[PDB]
Parts: sequence; structure tokens; C-alpha cells
Amino acid sequence: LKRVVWALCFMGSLALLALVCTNRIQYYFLYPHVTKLDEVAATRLTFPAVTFCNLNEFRFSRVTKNDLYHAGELLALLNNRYEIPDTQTADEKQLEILQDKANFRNFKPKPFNMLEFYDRAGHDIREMLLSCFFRGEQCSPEDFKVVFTRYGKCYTFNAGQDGKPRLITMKGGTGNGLEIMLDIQQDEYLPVWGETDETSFEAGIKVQIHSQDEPPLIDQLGFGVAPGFQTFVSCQEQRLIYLPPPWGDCKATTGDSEFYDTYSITACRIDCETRYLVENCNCRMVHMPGDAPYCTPEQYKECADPALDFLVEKDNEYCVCEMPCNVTRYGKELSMVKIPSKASAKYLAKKYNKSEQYIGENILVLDIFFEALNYETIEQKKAYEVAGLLGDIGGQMGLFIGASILTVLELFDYAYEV
Amino acid sequence: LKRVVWALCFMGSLALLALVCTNRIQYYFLYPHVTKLDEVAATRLTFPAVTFCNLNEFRFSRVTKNDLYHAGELLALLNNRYEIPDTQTADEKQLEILQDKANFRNFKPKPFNMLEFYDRAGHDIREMLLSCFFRGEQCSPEDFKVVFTRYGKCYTFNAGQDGKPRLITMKGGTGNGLEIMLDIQQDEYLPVWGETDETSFEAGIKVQIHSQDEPPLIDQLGFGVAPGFQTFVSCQEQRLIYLPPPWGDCKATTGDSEFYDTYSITACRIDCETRYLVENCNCRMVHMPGDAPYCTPEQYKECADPALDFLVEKDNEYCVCEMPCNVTRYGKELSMVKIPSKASAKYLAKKYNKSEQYIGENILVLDIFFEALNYETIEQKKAYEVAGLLGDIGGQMGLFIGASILTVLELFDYAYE
Amino acid sequence: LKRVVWALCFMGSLALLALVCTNRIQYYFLYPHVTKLDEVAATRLTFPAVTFCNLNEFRFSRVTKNDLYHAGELLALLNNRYEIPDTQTADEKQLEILQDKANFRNFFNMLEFYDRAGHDIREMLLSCFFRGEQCSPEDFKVVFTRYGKCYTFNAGQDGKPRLITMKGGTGNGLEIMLDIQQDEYLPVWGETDETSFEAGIKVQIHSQDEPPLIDQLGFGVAPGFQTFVSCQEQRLIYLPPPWGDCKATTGDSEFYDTYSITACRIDCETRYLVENCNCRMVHMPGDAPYCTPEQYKECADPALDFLVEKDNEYCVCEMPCNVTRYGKELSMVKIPSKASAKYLAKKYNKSEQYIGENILVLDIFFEALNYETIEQKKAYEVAGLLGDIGGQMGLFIGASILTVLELFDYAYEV
Ligand SMILES: *[C@@H]1O[C@H](CO)[C@@H](O[C@@H]2O[C@H](CO)[C@@H](O)[C@H](O)[C@H]2NC(C)=O)[C@H](O)[C@H]1NC(C)=O
Ligand SMILES: *[C@@H]1O[C@H](CO)[C@@H](O[C@@H]2O[C@H](CO)[C@@H](O)[C@H](O)[C@H]2NC(C)=O)[C@H](O)[C@H]1NC(C)=O
Ligand SMILES: *[C@@H]1O[C@H](CO)[C@@H](O)[C@H](O)[C@H]1NC(C)=O
Ligand SMILES: *[C@@H]1O[C@H](CO)[C@@H](O)[C@H](O)[C@H]1NC(C)=O
Ligand SMILES: *[C@@H]1O[C@H](CO)[C@@H](O)[C@H](O)[C@H]1NC(C)=O
Ligand SMILES: *[C@@H]1O[C@H](CO)[C@@H](O)[C@H](O)[C@H]1NC(C)=O
Ligand SMILES: [Ca+2]
Ligand SMILES: [Ca+2]
Ligand SMILES: [Ca+2]
Ligand SMILES: [Ca+2]
Ligand SMILES: [Ca+2]
Ligand SMILES: [Ca+2]
Ligand SMILES: [Cl-]
Ligand SMILES: [Cl-]
Repeated sequence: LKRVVWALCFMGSLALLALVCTNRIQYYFLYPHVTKLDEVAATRLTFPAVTFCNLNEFRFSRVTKNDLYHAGELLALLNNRYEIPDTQTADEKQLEILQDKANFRNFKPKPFNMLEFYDRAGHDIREMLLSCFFRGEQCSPEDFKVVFTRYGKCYTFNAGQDGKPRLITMKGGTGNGLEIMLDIQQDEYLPVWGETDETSFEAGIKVQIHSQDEPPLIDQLGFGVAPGFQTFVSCQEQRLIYLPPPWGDCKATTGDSEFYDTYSITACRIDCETRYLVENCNCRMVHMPGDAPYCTPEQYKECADPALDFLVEKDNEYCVCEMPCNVTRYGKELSMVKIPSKASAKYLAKKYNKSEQYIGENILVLDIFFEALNYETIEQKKAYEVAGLLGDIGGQMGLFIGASILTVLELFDYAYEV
Repeated sequence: LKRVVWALCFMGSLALLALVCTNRIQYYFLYPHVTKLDEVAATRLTFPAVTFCNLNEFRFSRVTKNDLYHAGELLALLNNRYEIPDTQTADEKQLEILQDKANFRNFKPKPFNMLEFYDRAGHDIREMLLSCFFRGEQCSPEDFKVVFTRYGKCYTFNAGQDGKPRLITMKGGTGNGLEIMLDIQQDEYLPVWGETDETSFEAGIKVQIHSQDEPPLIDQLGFGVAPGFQTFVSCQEQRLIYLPPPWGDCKATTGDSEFYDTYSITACRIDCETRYLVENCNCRMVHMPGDAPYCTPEQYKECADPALDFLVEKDNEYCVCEMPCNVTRYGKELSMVKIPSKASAKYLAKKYNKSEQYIGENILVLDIFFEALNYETIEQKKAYEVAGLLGDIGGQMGLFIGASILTVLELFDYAYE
Repeated sequence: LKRVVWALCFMGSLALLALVCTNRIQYYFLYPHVTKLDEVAATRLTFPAVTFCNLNEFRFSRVTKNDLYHAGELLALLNNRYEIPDTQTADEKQLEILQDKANFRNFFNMLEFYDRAGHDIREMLLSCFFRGEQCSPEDFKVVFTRYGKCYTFNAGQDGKPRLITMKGGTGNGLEIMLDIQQDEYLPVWGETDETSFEAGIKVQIHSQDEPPLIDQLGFGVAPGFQTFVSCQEQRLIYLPPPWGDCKATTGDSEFYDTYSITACRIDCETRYLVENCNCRMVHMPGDAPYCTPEQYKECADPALDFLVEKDNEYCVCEMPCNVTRYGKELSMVKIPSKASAKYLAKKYNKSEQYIGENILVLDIFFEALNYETIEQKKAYEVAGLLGDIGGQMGLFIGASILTVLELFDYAYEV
């Protein structure tokens, strides 16, 4: 009778050991992770890269007759037939100027390049930048690097490219960061006389705060800043460390592209776009990098834009961009105050030779800074490692039957002898 | 002497095994969890539901003599004696209109319904919606579905109700989302001539971005959008998975409510409120769902409001709403640009036959989109499961005394004799 | 032949036990932690303290000839030679007033000057409502910061009970209508480091346990808008060494009962300024003597800037283990509505332009009646380590602590 109770206890114990052990094994093969959040104080923080664009792609006063000839239909100033669209709400001077520029009689077309047009017709930082201050000391327009985006000629402060050393800040708060007073030059905006999908009614700038390791993607990752306010941006540096497969989904390998030195999801996307357009249309857009020939406005109309839209719509499998394992992101909180005060409106108007109306509808102040001298860390941490797995399997294996690997080896010994 | 030192080692070892084992047991019975954060890239994202209200509950030009008679005191247009308050700082025409509507001389009232009044007097989406675009293609006012909230007649785009399929976006950025130009119709706002509790000075709209599985709750979960700016809302889809008891506190079961098909904490709140008002006052407000009769403005005055306030303070224990285990939330970052530009202001003024003053103080553009084509997941994960408990207990039990469950069974066997 | 493979199996198995066991040992000695996020619903939330400053340090109409004499250079109204700045873009009345006050023919405490000349809450506060009930200016407590005379609602200091809210949403919080008094702003006639073009207020929402640090931790609120602040209460619990880096022991400073990172920072600043210049600035607390404007010019400011740059290691402030933070999302609507502009202009005896350029409404509330908890939790405790070492020790060689003791015995005998 005792051998029966022993047999039932050993059988049930071996069954429980079986299901518990297979439980821990299956849990191990899920490759699970859990998250570790930490806050690290620092005496210094590397200041991020700040890219801003004027919402107006190019200035109206800088457009020439040749530009209307080649890129007039693309720029939406002229219709398909090289004629001005409906003149509704057209200033007499502006309409006479454009009609004169669109004469096109005995006109020998000069050679045309899209990057020349954006480079010269775009808003000049030497004209927009009314004042610059970083950590209380003056900054020059030479700190801003020219970047070409979908929005046109844009500028990146502290880009850290072309051998410039990256700036640091040793104090937090509103004073100890970037602070620029800009004139968006609303007088240079393209006149809108007829409705279009590309037609926009917005006035102001677009800013993206990003690491120097990633290129700007201002059409998607930017936020707006409106004239007439000082906008405060409190930043918090976040350092992210991810896990590669099979735990998570990250690019462990650098997987460096020909266009960009450091891998970033943004660089991977704009790389995919650049390659797709170069293969499909034998030309490259203005914002894209490399050594390919830039597209002509005819190529823009008949190939480039529908090619990108078709790439977006047809299938995402062509462009699959994994996230890198080490990522520095910047968190931000926005607030606003009114500019200028009544006590300063006249002083600004006289300092820059503008009307107080113009100052009111054209001046914006951007104040980007770190809230405090610390950074957050978000790390994916492996939840079950092989040492812990063997420890748990050994513990339960010793609890239920008290056996060891040598014991099973001895049982296989007797099985071999049989 | 060897057996004595052996006895000391066995005693200390058994004590340590005791305290360590009880430690792991108690830690297991705390039912602890820890959090797993992950970020997943996706080729498509299901666009959320977007509900917006005008901050002005109903249009002044659509209020009628009957409306003033029945709900004049409730709408704050008339005083306790059904008479207009002090005419100080009142435009002559504006007051002539109100005084004419409030004559009440030889006036035979008609039947009156609060929901009819909001549906007819509220701001019409066909008039507010100056332009609509989703993923670069035009949308109609018929795409917006009428929902009644505390703010009045409100509208939900991509509501996904009445059999409509939920919309997806295949690209991120400012262009590839919802983008509407709205006219808040500040000329239709209720006149403020005298101080009152209901008096508000704001003009603009209020928006809530929410999952299709939940009804809007704009009076608490909404953010404001001001005229004269194009407001960008960058959204980040978050997928949350919680743990039920005893680990955490979530609703494991569906918890079917009569009013709503899918359970949400918001639906639970307005369910508690609706049930409470139906039980105490036998009527439901306009925003509440169901088949109960709508309240009369007298019922609003003498029962509903004090009942809700008493529900807020006295019965704070009475309404306990548990959070669902799988929740889709949307995070948002707001930014603004100025509208209109000087190059477009006059074109807008002539296109919509308005003065530039009106465009300046009445037009706002709302741009809702996904920052990137990805979503975060925040999961509560069990920190100590029974397999790990048995493994640790077996490990320490085998380290300190080398015993097993069969060993303790044999000790009870020898004790049996 | 069987004993040889048995011996090799024991050797390799003991090697595996060695490397796995030392693996868990090293992992335990990393003292790792992981984060536990939770969301807790509540019937009540303690409402925070809200400190705000006007961006303009002091009112122009309240400055007097004595104030111009003593603090004229510091206030930037007068130059080094006690002369009015460039007369470009100078209001005729303002310039005549300043020239009269700067007559200096036949003609001071910093805190008296800030306390009396600063913006009075009794004039700025056009309306107050908390949870739908009226509040008075007496509810705001005066705190002196770098921006000057500032005010804290629900400060909870001097034994006042902290306010609670039993409902969430825009209505059920603090709601104040303020007039920033842009006419009282210092006239700006020449470029200066202190020269500012902003108009509005700066706010910091913080727990009553920490002092305000509004010049660094504040956000702006612009006139002409009602800005909503949705708050989410977060309760954070960190780990002390060797797990993380926290101050487990409160270690309260003499100035304030409860320790906070901000309080530690301003304490370090006060101590440094007292050591180098034997005086304290207006914002600093304590019983020390306040600086004279000459002391400000020749000692205080360069001492503070040098303290910031020269020795950042000198002030090391550890973070407390229990920290209550408040998250916030801002949004705006336009104020006043066209239907209300006339009523506001007439109610407060101002022009509609003045209302447009001077009135702001601040609405601070909890989005919902819940708070988040973020806990650092120990990932490997000594019980788990001993359990794992015991499990692998029993799996690989099946030994125990008694087995190693007996091996020491048998080795001792032979
Ligand atoms: C991610 O960044 C870390 C540095 O922050 C890189 O190197 C790590 O440096 C720390 C020093 O404290 C070591 O403890 C880690 O073991 C290092 N990790 C590695 C993988 O060497 C790390 O290399 C970076 N990872 C990637 C993929 O670039
Ligand atoms: C309403 O405002 C007017 C103008 O601001 C007040 O009249 C002046 O008030 C100032 C105080 O700021 C006095 O110094 C002037 O002497 C007043 N003079 C004139 C001619 O108005 C007026 O007192 C305010 N109050 C009322 C009830 O009208
Ligand atoms: C101000 O700028 C305009 C720009 O055309 C110029 O014509 C004018 O001469 C300038 N005035 C002064 C005083 O510089
Ligand atoms: C949660 O899962 C259930 C599964 O039946 C589903 O019906 C429900 O819609 C889900 N909720 C959310 C918010 O995804
Ligand atoms: C434009 O509005 C005016 C009144 O503001 C009206 O008289 C006129 O008929 C309107 N024109 C059109 C084309 O609707
Ligand atoms: C620290 O915070 C925890 C979490 O709310 C609380 O339980 C504990 O009492 C706090 N410690 C104190 C107040 O000393
Ligand atoms: Ca500044
Ligand atoms: Ca932070
Ligand atoms: Ca757009
Ligand atoms: Ca994100
Ligand atoms: Ca309100
Ligand atoms: Ca929340
Ligand atoms: Cl997992
Ligand atoms: Cl670690």
C-alpha cells in the first residue's frame, strides 16, 4: 500500500515538474524584456540641433522672368498655358510686376537649376535673423548651416557638421539657451489670388529640435511658431537604449548608407525616397542628398511628385526602416507670451525701420533651452537570462524529485545497458 | 565535536532557509508587476475620432420667442422674472432683437423640446466647415456625425458609428491628416450685458481626440483651439495593456452597459450620471443617451443641476469606474502658426464674402495628424509567477538542506510511526 | 571507460556551474532595478500650489526719486552718469516724469522697493474662482523671486490647509482673470541685457513641499488668451544607493521644513552669496542682511555668474526618494469674445484695446481624478540570488552548503 502512495506522489510530482519546467522554457523563448527608467543629473548637456524654415518657400521679390518660364507652373504663379490665373484680390503693383515678368516675348530662356532657384530666392538668414543669443553671448549667422528641405531653404543651428564643434550648455532655464528674434518677412510671401490644394494661408516658421546625428525632417517632425509671440521651448534630453532581435526590433548594426554617416530613422526614410526617385525618374529632388542630377520642373510635374505619392501608397514594404538601438530624443513643452510690449513697440519699430504694425505681424522670438541639467534614460532590459533559466529549472527539478543532470545521465546509463 | 558543529550548521542553515523561503512567498503574495515599454513601427495607422464643439452653445439668431419663453431663464437670456436684465453696454439693434423676442404679450406658447432646441439653435457644421481635407482629399460636412455634449451640438469626424469604416493614414506629417478651416461664427455668440455665473468670455472651439470605442467627454478631456491660428496637433498612438486583480485593477469582463456597446471609462462615467439623474429626477439631459424623456427647462432648474452637484460631493463613493485592460490612447503636442498671411487675408475675405476683421477674429485651421507611422505599447507584466516561485523555493531548499518535497514526505512518514 | 566520461562530465558540469553562478553573482552586484508604472484612481486629489510672476519686475508709476538715486543703475532707468538714456522712442510724459524724478538738485532697502513697487495682486486679479467658488487676493501668498514680487495660490504654508478638488475638468480648478498692467511696464529706450519685449505672465505649478524656481521651471502665459492647463499628478519613488542615486533621509535645511532639489539649489546659492559678498539678494530666504544696489553691482551678480561657471561641482544636490511632480498640457482660446469685449471694457473701466492687450485668464485643473505612480523596483533580491545559485548548484552537481562543508571535513581528515 505504501508503494502505491509513493508511486502516485512520484508520478504527480514528475508531472508538475514537467508542466512547470515547460512553462519556464516557453517563457524563455518569448525573449521577454521590461523597461528601466532612470534620471541622471549632469554638469553639462550637449545642446541639440535646431532647424527652422520660413513657411513661405521663396521670396516674391527675388523671382525672375526665367524662373517663371521654367518653374512657373510648379511655383503656382502661372497657369498651364504660361498665363497668370484669376486676378481676384491682386494688388495693382504686384499684378503689374508679375504680368511684366510673364511677358515671354522674344525671350531666350536662360539655363535653370532648382537648387540655384531655392538658394537665391529663399529667405536669407542674414535678413531674417534680427538678433541671436546663446548662453548670454552673441551668436553669428555663421552658426546656422544651410539645409535644403521640402519647405525649401532652411537653417540649422548647432548642426555640428562640417567640422564645427557642438555647443554645450552648463545651466538650465529660459536665459541659458538659444534665443533668436526673427523677421519672417511676410511682405515677401507669394500672393495668393486663386485657391489650390498647395495654397496655404499660414504665416510663421517651422522648427524641429533634433540630434546632430539625424538629418532634419521638418515637413513631418516640425512644430509651428507664430509671429507676435515669444515661444518658450523647455527641452528634456532623453537617452534610449533598445534591444535587438529576438528580444525587440532594433537595428543593431550601423547599416550605414552612402548618403548619411550615422544611421537614423529619418536618414533611412529620406534615403529610401532618394533612391526610389533616382531609379524611377533619373533625377533627384532639391532636399535629397548625393551626387545625382537634380530634377527639372517638367520632371517635377510629370514624374517626381506622382512617383513619391505612388511609393507612399502602393506598398510600405519597399521602405522598411528599423529604429537604431541608441537614440537621443529631445522632449519639449511649449508656452507663449506676447511680443512686443507697448513699452517696446516703438523702440523695435525704430530699431529695424519698420512700422509697429509690421513688427506686430512679423516679429517672433524663439527661446529653446533645457529645463534642468539632467537627462532621462529609457532602457529595455532582458527579463529572463539563461543563468536564471537554469537556476529556476534546477530549483524546481530539485524540489519535485530532487534529481540532477547526473541522475538523468545515470538513468540513460541503465537504459543503454538494457 | 563534529556532530555539534554539524548541528550548528544545520540549525543556522534551516533558519536562513526559513526566512528566505518566507521572503519569496510574501513577495509572490504581493502580486507585483513591472512595466514593458516598446515602440513598434507600422505601415498604416487607424485614424482616431475627432470631436469638436464651438464654445458658443447655440446661435443667437436661431433663438425664438417660444425658446425664450420656455428656456429663457435657463439660457441666461432672461432674468428670474422672465425680463431682460440691465441694458448697460448693449448695442441698440442687438437689444431691440432680444426685447422683441421676449415680448410675451398675447403670446400662445408652442410645445418645446430641449434636444430640438439644441439641434436647431446649435452651430451648424454646414456653416462652420469652411474647408475639410483628409489625406489631401476633400471631405463633406456629411462625414461629421452629430453628438450632443455639455457644450451643445458638437461634431465627430471619423466617428466610425452607423456602420462607417474607420479611416487609416499611410503617411505622417502635417499634410497627411485631418485639416479643416472653421469659422467659429463669433457674431452668433450670446450677448454678455450683465454679470452672471454662466457668463464666459472665450471664443473659439474645443476638441477631443479619442478612440472610436469611447464616447467624447469634451467638458473634461478637451483642449481649446483659438481663432486666428492654424493649430497643429501631433498625435502619438499609445496601446496600453493592464493587469486584472490581484496584480492590478482592471475590468476583465466586458461589463456591458445598456447605452454603449464597448466599455470605456468615459462611457462608465456618463452611464453613472445618466442613471443617477433618471433615478432622482426621472429625466435625462441632452448630452445623456438612452430612451428616457428629455428634461424640461423647469426640470433643469429645480432638479437636475443640484442633483448633479450633490452627486459630485455626497455620492463620490457611489460612482466607481474601473479602467479597461486594453486601452488605445492618443498623446498630443500642440503648436500654432498665424492665419491668415497678409498675402492671403484679402483673398479669404473676398472668397467667403467677409471683412478682413471678421476673418481675423473668426477663422481657425485645425491640423490633426500622426507625428510618425508608429505606436508605443505600455504593458503591465507580472513580475513573479508561480513557476518562478517554485523554482526559487526549490533552489534555496536544495541549497540550504538539500531536501525535496519527497524528502519532507519521508520525514512525515517517519513521524507517522 | 565509464568512470572517465563520468569524471569529464563532472568537470564540465562544474565549469558550467561556475560560469552561470558567477554570472548571477555579477548581475546581482550590478544592483539592477526596473520600472513599475501604475495608474491610481482617487476620490480626491490635493490641488497643487501655483506661483506666478509678472514679466515686468516693478511698476513705473511707483518708482520715486530716492529709488532712482539708490537703484537707478540697477533698474536700468538711469545710466552710469545718472542721466536718462537715448531719447529715441520716448513717451513725452514718461520722459518728462523721469527727468523730473532725476532732477538731483537739493535731493533704501531692496525688499521695501520690491514689496511696495511690485505689481499688487489686488489690482491685477480681476476675478478669482476655485472649484466654482469665489476666492480673495488674501489667498495668494507673497514670494520674492528673481522676477520680483510673485504670488502663490494654495501655498499651504504657515499652517494653511491644502485645497482638494473632487471633480476633474476645466470648471473644477483654479480660474483667475488677470490684468498684466502693460501700461506700468518700464519704458525701453535703449538696448540692454535686461531689455525685454515680452508681455504676459510666467507660471510654475509645483507641490507645496518645494519652493518656486520660476525663472527656470516656469512657462509663459500670453495676454489675450484663456490658456487651459491640464494637470496629471505623478507620484515618483526612487531607490537609494546602491540601486539608484537618491536622498533617503530628508536632511531638512534650516530654512525650509521639507527638502527639495529646488530648495537645495537656492540654499547653495544663498550660502555662496553670503560667503563671498556678506549679503543676500531679494529672492533669497533667511535672516541675513539684504544687499545694497552697490553691493549688487560690484559683488552679487558677478559672484553668482562665477559660481555658475567656475565650480559646478561645489553645489551637488541629490534627489529625494519621494517626489510629487505635476504634468501639464497647455491650450489656448481667444479672449474676449466679440460678444463680451464691450462688457469687459466697461466693467473694469478700460478701453477694448486695453482689454485686448492686458487681460488673460488662467484655468488650471486636473484632467481626471487619478494620479500616476512611477516606482523604481529592485530587480534581483538576495532571496532570488540564493534561489538561483541553489537551483543551478543542485542541477549541475547536486551539492549543498552542507556538501561543501563535508568536503572540507573529508579533505581535513585526509
Ligand atoms: C550605446 O551607448 C553606449 C554608451 O552610452 C555604448 O557603450 C556602452 O558603454 C557603457 C559604459 O558605461 C558600457 O557599460 C556598455 O557595456 C557599452 N555598450 C556596448 C554595447 O559596448 C554602446 O556601445 C552603444 N550601443 C550601440 C549599439 O551603439
Ligand atoms: C475711469 O477711468 C478714467 C480714466 O482712466 C478715470 O479718470 C481719471 O483717472 C485717473 C486715475 O488713473 C486720475 O488720475 C485722473 O485725474 C482722472 N481724470 C479724468 C479726467 O478722467 C476715472 O476716474 C475712472 N473711474 C470712473 C468711475 O470713471
Ligand atoms: C527704411 O526702409 C525702406 C525700405 O525700402 C527704405 O526705402 C527707407 O529709406 C528706409 N529708411 C531709413 C531711414 O533707413
Ligand atoms: C479590447 O479587446 C476586446 C476583445 O474582445 C475588444 O472587443 C475591445 O474593442 C478592445 N478594446 C480596445 C480599446 O482596443
Ligand atoms: C455678400 O454679403 C453682403 C452683405 O455682407 C450681401 O449683401 C451680398 O449679397 C453678399 N454677396 C454674395 C455673392 O453672397
Ligand atoms: C513615500 O511615498 C509612498 C508612496 O505614496 C508612501 O507610501 C510613503 O508613505 C512615502 N514615505 C513617506 C511619506 O515618508
Ligand atoms: Ca530673455
Ligand atoms: Ca522633466
Ligand atoms: Ca497645410
Ligand atoms: Ca514619440
Ligand atoms: Ca470656464
Ligand atoms: Ca493621463
Ligand atoms: Cl514579452
Ligand atoms: Cl543593468
